[PDB]
Amino acid sequence: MKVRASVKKLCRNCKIVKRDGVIRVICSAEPKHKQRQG
Amino acid sequence: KPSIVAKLEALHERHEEVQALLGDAQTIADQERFRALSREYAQLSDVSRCFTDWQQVQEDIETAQMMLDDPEMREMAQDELREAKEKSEQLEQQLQVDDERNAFLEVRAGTGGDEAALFAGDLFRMYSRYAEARRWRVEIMSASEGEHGGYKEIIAKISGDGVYGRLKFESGGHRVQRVPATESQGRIHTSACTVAVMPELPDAELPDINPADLRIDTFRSSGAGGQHVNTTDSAIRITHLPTGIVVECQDERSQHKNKAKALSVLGARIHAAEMAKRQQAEASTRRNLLGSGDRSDRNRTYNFPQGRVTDHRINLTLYRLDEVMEGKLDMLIEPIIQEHQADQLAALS
Amino acid sequence: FRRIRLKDPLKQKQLLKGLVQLSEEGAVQVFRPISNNDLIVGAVGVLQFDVVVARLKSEYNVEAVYESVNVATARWVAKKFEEFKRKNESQLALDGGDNLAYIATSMVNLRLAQERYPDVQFHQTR
Amino acid sequence: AKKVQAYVKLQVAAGMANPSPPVGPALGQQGVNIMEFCKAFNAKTDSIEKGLPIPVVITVYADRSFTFVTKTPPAAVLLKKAAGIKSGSGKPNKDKVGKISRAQLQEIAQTKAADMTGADIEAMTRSIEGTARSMGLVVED
Amino acid sequence: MALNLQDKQAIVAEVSEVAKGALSAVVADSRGVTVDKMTELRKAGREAGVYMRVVRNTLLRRAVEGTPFECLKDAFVGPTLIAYSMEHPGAAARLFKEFAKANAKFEVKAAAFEGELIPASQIDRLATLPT
RNA sequence: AGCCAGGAUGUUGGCUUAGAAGCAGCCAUCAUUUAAAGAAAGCGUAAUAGCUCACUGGUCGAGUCGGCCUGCGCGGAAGAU
Ligand SMILES: [Mg+2]
Ligand SMILES: [Mg+2]
Ligand SMILES: [Mg+2]
Ligand SMILES: [Zn+2]
Repeated sequence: MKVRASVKKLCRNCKIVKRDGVIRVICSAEPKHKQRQG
Repeated sequence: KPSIVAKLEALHERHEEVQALLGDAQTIADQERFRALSREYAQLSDVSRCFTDWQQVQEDIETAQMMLDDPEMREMAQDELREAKEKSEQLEQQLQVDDERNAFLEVRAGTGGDEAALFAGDLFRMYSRYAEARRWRVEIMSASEGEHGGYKEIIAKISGDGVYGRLKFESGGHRVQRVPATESQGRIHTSACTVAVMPELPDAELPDINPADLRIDTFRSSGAGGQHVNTTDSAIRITHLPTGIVVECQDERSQHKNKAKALSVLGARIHAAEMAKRQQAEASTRRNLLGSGDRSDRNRTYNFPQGRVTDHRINLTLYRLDEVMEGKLDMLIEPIIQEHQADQLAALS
Repeated sequence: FRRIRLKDPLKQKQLLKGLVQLSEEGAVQVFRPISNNDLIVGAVGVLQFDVVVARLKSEYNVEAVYESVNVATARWVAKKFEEFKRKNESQLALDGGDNLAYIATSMVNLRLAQERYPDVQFHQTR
Repeated sequence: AKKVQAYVKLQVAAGMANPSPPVGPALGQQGVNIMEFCKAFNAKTDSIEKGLPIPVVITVYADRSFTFVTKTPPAAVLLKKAAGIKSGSGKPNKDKVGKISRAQLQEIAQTKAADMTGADIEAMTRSIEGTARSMGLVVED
Repeated sequence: MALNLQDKQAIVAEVSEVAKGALSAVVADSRGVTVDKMTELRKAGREAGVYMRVVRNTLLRRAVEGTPFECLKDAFVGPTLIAYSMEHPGAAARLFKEFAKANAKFEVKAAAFEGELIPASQIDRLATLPT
């Protein structure tokens, strides 16, 4: 999990979701890509 | 092939055994060993191929000499012609090999005194003539005169393209036996001169003051300064993390001045700690290369009464001294390079 | 295979005595190369190398730390043998039974050592 | 059809079996024997030439028995002796190393038309001069 | 993708072939292989040459648009992928039946021996070709 | 958008290096059958092998895809009685 002020899609499998008012990135391929904005 | 023949035969045997080693699938399991064998195989292969061809030509030469009732002359003549041609080809193909940078030549007198100076002058003249008949550049850096003759010690810097690869073997001690110029009688005298050849190297300084690897402590000063000095952090101490030098300052009232002065002193110390290390390394290398002039630890000998130059590393004697002293010492260098390269190929255990 | 050497090299005689006796006992064979006289103990498994130092310290008074000489598969052997012996000398050693053995480097580097000769090179002594 | 099971599709110049590192370890970890290629791989090449590089496949079944089939040499080495130069380019755009005319491209086509697909011999030559273009050969008129 | 322009080209080139052609078949080879397909076309073309218009453009309104002249009842091939194959020289040529040997040759899928219907044929094999 | 299938033929590319075979880097980047297929966008080997993607054929049945000008909101945002 990367906590940063600038979250982007890295691979083609990353997705942008909003969960309880917080933006975060999840992809099914590489668990190195999941991020949250903070 | 005086002596290199045995080494090349052993080299061929090594080529055969690595042929065997690269077909087992067990030495293939580990990859460092397989990589090393594959790397070393190529020079083994081509040199061994040439050596086997020369061996076959030689065993052809041996045959047909003990035969009569036929004009053996022309075919053996062409056989020895192609034999010599193949030998020259192998020499030129395996002698060479990198390091081709310019060189520093320092030659100084040893045993003998006022006559070792004269021989040092003669030896330097030889080397300078060799450099000149190569379109190289020679300039003198340091010189100490030898009273009666040439130089007690002369340090020059020879500049070209491939100087070191040829002049690296001229280091050690050189012995001369002759009737000197500083002699009232007709006695023959022995003396020696020490030669050091080193490569020229870059000395790129780095400002090892990276502000990311410093520990800076600020605290109160110690001494007489009244009320101001008590409630103020005006004293600095800087620690260099890798090197370990710690320098501190309380000279001035301002913190910034203390930091500047202490940082400058730290830089000076870290620079001196590098100069005073490379200097000792270079001094040790020059001491271990230079030998010690004692007319008993020498790499080659010159004899003017017999007009003979001999090399003790490879036991090579030639009666062309008068040619060598004029700067034709390329015939004293080629065998050394060839045999050293053969040795370097051998040292692959 | 491993190489054995002690901490006070002034106690070589006791090392030889202990090694020959413990070689009489079980299966710890001893080799001394034709050159540079450095002992090599060849056991059947690893724990022998432990118990040998354990006894050599407990009963005798030598320490004898180990080395890691590379070798595998020693093989025992008129003028027919003599000529090979003088030809290939750096790889021949004496046992503790004063026999002769050919210390190779690897089995692949041993076949070429027997492909060139009419020598039986049987190993298991008589 | 049998796909890649335990084999590799390569081999060195076929004139001699030469159990050298370029060919030895290539089948080293697959087992089999290396010298026995001589009676199976050098007799066939004794027809054509010695030392020319041609490709084969070393299809091996798990029985440790090797079955192999040859084919025409690659155009990379076939456009060397006909081109008259052993070596090749590597800066083809800036400078060229050799010359070649449309006279001899088709003459090597049938020697390679056994499996090289194409509509006709002439169209097969377009691919030949396409590979020749990047090899630094100059088209000669 | 093709815009509205070369869709005409996929028709204009194609329409001229059913006019001068003969008994033609189709094949639903959803899993063919290009090395197999290299032999399929080039063996059948080897007899005369590039006379195969064996293209694969069988959309319900991209191959049917070439039908309204001839093979009218063959227009019912609109469903899943197929492949036309025409012959100008040789009426009722092997092109229907040389797929049958291809069927045994790792092409079990061959659209169930239908072909076109000029003589109003059926789902059956016509292997006749007199010599 | 999903879902089935193909994703190839002469580069074991000279150049380079022990091997660089689509994929370390240096140069070009044509051509065959194509319905499409890069002289290769990514993964994976010592090198191969192997897995995806570019592109295309089929199913389903109609809306879908990014930008520009603008109003208000979200994150970025941690202190001591
Ligand atoms: Mg005061
Ligand atoms: Mg005693
Ligand atoms: Mg805000
Ligand atoms: Zn991702």
